[PDB]
Amino acid sequence: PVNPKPFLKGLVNHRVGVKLKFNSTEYRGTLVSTDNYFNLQLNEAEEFVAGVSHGTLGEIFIRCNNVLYIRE
Amino acid sequence: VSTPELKKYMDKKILLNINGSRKVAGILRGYDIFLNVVLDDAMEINNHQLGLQTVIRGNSIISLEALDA
Amino acid sequence: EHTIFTQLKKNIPKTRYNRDYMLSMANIPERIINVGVIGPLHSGKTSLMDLLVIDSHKRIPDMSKNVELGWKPLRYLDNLKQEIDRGLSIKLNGSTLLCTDLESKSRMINFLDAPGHVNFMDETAVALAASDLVLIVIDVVEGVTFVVEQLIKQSIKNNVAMCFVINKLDRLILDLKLPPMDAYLKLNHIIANINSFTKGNVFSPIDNNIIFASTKLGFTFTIKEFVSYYYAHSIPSSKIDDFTTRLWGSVYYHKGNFRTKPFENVEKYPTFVEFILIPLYKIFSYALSMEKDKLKNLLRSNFRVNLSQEALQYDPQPFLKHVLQLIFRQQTGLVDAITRCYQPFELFDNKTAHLSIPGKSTPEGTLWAHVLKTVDYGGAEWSLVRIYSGLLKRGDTVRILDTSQSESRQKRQLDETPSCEVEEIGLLGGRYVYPVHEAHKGQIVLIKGISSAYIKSATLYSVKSKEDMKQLKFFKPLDYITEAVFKI
Amino acid sequence: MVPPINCIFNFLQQQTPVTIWLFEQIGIRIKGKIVGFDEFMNVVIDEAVEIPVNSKGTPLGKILLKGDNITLITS
Amino acid sequence: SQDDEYVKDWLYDSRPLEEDSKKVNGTSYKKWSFDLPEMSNLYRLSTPLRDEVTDKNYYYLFDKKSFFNGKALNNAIPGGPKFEPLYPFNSIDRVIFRVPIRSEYKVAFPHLYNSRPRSVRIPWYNNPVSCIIQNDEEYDTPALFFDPSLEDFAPLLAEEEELILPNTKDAMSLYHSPFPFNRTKGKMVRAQDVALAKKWFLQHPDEEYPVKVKVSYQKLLKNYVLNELHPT
Amino acid sequence: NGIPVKLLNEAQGHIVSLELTTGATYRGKLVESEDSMNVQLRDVIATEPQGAVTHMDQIFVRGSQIKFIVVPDLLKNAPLFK
Amino acid sequence: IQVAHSSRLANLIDYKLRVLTQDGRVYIGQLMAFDKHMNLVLNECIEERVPKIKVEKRVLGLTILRGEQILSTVVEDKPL
Amino acid sequence: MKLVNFLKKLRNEQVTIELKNGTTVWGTLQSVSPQMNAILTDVKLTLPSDNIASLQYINIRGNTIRQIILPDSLNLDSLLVD
Amino acid sequence: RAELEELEEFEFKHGPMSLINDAMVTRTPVIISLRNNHKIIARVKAFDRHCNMVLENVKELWTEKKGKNVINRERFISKLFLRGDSVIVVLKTP
Amino acid sequence: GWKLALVSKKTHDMIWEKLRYILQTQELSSTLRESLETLFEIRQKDYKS
Ligand SMILES: Nc1nc2c(ncn2[C@@H]2O[C@H](COP(=O)(O)OP(=O)(O)OP(=O)(O)O)[C@@H](O)[C@H]2O)c(=O)[nH]1
Repeated sequence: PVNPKPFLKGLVNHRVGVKLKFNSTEYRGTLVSTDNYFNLQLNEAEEFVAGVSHGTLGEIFIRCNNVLYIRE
Repeated sequence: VSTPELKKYMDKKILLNINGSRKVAGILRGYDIFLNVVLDDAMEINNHQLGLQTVIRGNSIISLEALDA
Repeated sequence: EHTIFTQLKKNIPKTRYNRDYMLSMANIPERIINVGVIGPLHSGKTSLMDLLVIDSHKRIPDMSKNVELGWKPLRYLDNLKQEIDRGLSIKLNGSTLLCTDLESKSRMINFLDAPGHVNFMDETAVALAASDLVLIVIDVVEGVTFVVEQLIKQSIKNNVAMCFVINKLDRLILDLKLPPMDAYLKLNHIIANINSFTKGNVFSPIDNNIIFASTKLGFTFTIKEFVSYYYAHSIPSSKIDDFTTRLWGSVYYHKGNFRTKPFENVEKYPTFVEFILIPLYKIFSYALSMEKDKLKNLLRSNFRVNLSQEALQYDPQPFLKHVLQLIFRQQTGLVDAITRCYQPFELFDNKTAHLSIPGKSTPEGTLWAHVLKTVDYGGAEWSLVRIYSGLLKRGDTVRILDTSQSESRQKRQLDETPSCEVEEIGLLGGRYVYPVHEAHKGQIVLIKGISSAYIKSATLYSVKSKEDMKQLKFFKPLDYITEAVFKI
Repeated sequence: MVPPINCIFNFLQQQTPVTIWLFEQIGIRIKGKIVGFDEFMNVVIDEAVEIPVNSKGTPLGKILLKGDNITLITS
Repeated sequence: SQDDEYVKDWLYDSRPLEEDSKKVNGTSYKKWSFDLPEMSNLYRLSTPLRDEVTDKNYYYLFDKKSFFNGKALNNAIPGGPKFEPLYPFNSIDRVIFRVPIRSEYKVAFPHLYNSRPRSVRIPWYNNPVSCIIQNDEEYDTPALFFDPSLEDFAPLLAEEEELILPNTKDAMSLYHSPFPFNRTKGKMVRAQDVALAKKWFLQHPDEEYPVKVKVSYQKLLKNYVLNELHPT
Repeated sequence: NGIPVKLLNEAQGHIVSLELTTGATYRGKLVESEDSMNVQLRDVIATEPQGAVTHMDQIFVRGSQIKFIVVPDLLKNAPLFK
Repeated sequence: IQVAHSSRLANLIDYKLRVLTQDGRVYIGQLMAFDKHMNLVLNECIEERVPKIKVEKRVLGLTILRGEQILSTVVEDKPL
Repeated sequence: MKLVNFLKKLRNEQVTIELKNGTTVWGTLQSVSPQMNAILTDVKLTLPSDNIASLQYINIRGNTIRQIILPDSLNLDSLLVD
Repeated sequence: RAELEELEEFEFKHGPMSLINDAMVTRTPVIISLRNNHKIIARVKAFDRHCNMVLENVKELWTEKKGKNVINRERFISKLFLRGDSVIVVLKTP
Repeated sequence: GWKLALVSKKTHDMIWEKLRYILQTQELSSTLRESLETLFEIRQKDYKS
């Protein structure tokens, strides 16, 4: 019963960590909203370059195609 | 909509070429329109098996070769 | 010169496609369908064949003015003096036609317009023995009479693919003048009968088994064909299959954009009637009665069809025929129906086994071929032979066995004594033997040198090893469905 | 015959030891158990673990991984 | 001026259409090309003299070929002609006269039933005609026969509510007609060259005329066959 | 419908070559083709990108991976174009 | 090199066309058929790779080029 | 809502372009397809520290086009509205 | 076609597509990371489903790095069209 | 039936139409079906006796 899209709807207004494919970097910020495309938006997103916060990017909008995985 | 005719290759072992020069041996269990191969897992390239029953994604397929005639 | 006639010339009527291409195509199996069209007396099967041929070739000499117009049918596949004067197809005068399917593909077909009259069924039997698919053809009017049923039974017993042609709709629309719902009902009844006879596979317009033809007016279609032509603009790419599936089999459009299976309040008719049959009615009714300008406009608009300024001044039948041709572009839907139907080539094994014996080690490369029947196709002695393995070349020596000596041979096996050359090879094409050097596997060709080596229905072979010979098998004598009991 | 949708419905109800390989990626694998399923190949995985390849058990938890970059599954 | 609404104005003219530049070639008066309804009118008017036999089967063992065969074997089909003969085992002990072998057969399958044929043609052989003709005041109806046991788009030729036009009831009839009316264009022929009478005696004699008239019919057929036979 | 994909399916049966995104060429009798070029071959030589030839009986390929397909000179003639 | 100021690709069909590819090669030849997905059918296709010095050259004849693996199209020469 | 409307409305303008590898392209917007395929006449190319390679005509694939540098005299808000 | 554009603008305002839509409305400079490494400082003009975006006041930032010589390079453009796939993460600078 | 044809023909035609409509588009009783068939056969002559 615990599917991805309903857990993602529960993951709205919650802290999330985004990983990507090529020329890529981990993140850590409070998820704002999502859609069927899985376009993301975070507030206080910290650019964890291989688990090392290079810069506090803050208000950001991540593209869907470059997403690899999303975690706590 | 065009169903890839794998019923010739159903219930036969196949050498699946997949992303990054990786190979998959295994007898075929089923498939879908995206070419996602449902297959009984076998030894992955000396050689070693991961898993019992596997489902390979179509996008990751390079090819699939007839091991059994 | 001669009376009992063919072409006998260098200049055979030129084809739209080129015969070099056709022969190239015929290099490989899985791309040579042997159709052997079949049916009752005056099914229209010969007329259907003629339509196909005409569609294929540019200008034929024999295609006179009147036949072109469509008063007389250009019976192109009754070459015999007799077969003309008598009004019956009598011997196998098939053709090799590089036929385009509805989906873009080019397959050379070996048609065989066999006889329909039930005394000649002997000849027909050969076609069944020859052909891997069979276009059975049926008159709507007479429906499926006993003869058709018998044919069906033979085909199923002879292990051959079946793909039906409900022919001569012109009759029920103009002769019987049936209302469209009535016509639909009739069709259903027919197809019901067919289904009853064919216990195995169930035929229908859906799956492209049935073909709706009128060879006098000169048009065939599968629903798939027609739909493709005239219901691709309107409905989207993916939902077309669904539409096709719907059309036939009691579903009513209901005045609305997604039909119901049961009864509908506003309109009366089914989808098949509303979306095919009714259009045909409109065409016919208008292609006679409608003021020509109006008709031209309608054609321009809905079908996307431009009438020739000559065609405006045609007589009402030939005009109608022309219009029909313009509408249903070719005999392409028919070909699609065939190909789709005979997408099984695992049936080949069943066929061969049925004919000769259940065996194996046949694809070793030893050329062998069922000598079907001696014909007199260009006047001279020819032997119509269907090749299964290998390939035969012109000026090659061959072992031949009359199927009198078949069972005996089989018994003896568990010293290739008879032998003959192959003087020339060619291809039947209605009225001409088109000479070709190659004679590849899975096809039908005509050969000179065989004939005198046997009486009727021989086998041939040419082993490169005694071991290979041991592995061979030999066709049984063709059980010609009718037994000859008229003693003169 | 078993389409991928039906085999993943077995992986959904079972929740048996899954091992995931990743798209455009040889350096890392995953090891967990299937918990979710989308109409796309998106699947959420609880008890997932990041497992670098045999050329160790590195830390990872429950993850909604975007399923368009999947390679292997085996429960 | 209602049923005969189109032809009435010109049907009685020296040259039926001197001008009418659309409907004929011109004043040379070589070719013609009528519209449908006038053709219908002509057809209706011609009811007395018109061929009036659509079932082409009907002339069975009564074609020119059949007549020729009858000639060539002296096996005169009694409705038709009888000629001067073309020329000047099989024992009773042997054969079995179960079918009394008739002359009608001797021309049907001439090479088989009639042994020792000479100069014999091959006749036709044919399909069964069910051209159901309508009486009056209706269209598209099973009458003479019995019935079977059991994204926002419209179909083709939409906004054409009436299936049948007012002329198509007649057009169908016209379509089934024979060579004179069959068609809506032709070349002229000389009044002379039109055979209003050939179609009566070529088709079969109606019913129980006096012997003399029957003889006349036969005579006519004899002439016709001769004309057909020695192409000049 | 795709007029190049039309040609491919019409080319079934002939000895056709095939190189992928990987750069590994192939050559043999074609068997099957579809809208997405889900290609099958028989008697296929399989030269790797280095040049290492490996003869094999059959192969199936996915259309996304295909780069270009060597058709013979017969399809130049007829009948797809006009 | 000369060519007409053409509107679209299909209007200049059967022209000798230099066609780039994503893997580094360029296929040069007269185009017979195009597609919605830019699949191309070159009549006299010629395989020209750029190795890491001077051009590599090879003749193909009639070949299908898949659209996804194309970079761009350029007109090389006229028909005939 | 479609920028394809705007890009269709961009016609006969001399523009620079970047690609996936990063190749420059100076030429007149002959036309643009609904899937971004930039048909260009009178074109000039330069690779990514590399010398000139000018050409007569180029229609480039839409997906290969990275980023189109637009000209100077350009009202964006004029074309955006219907 | 109209109902899809209605639910498009509806789903933008509620979903995460509202962010850079609101950035276009506020008309501020925004940084965007790219697939081939280019931090694009620019004024957003246009905005669609696919995240293709015409950019005014353009200022691309990158490093053409080859020869052990770090040469952080950057250029100004008047107006430029962005393709969607190139984008990785868009962000509105406070 | 013949009398019906004779004077009240529209109704007769209607009757036929309904009958047929019943005949073929119905889960109809077998004896009834046979009776109907008989009716149509007689219709073909329209009551000789
Ligand atoms: N009304 C009508 N008559 C047709 C149609 N097709 C054929 N016929 C007629 O019926 C005959 C059947 O076609 P043919 O090809 O001559 O007969 P056949 O198929 O050779 O019959 P066999 O000699 O037994 O093979 C023709 O001679 C026509 O007169 C049709 O579509 N409508």
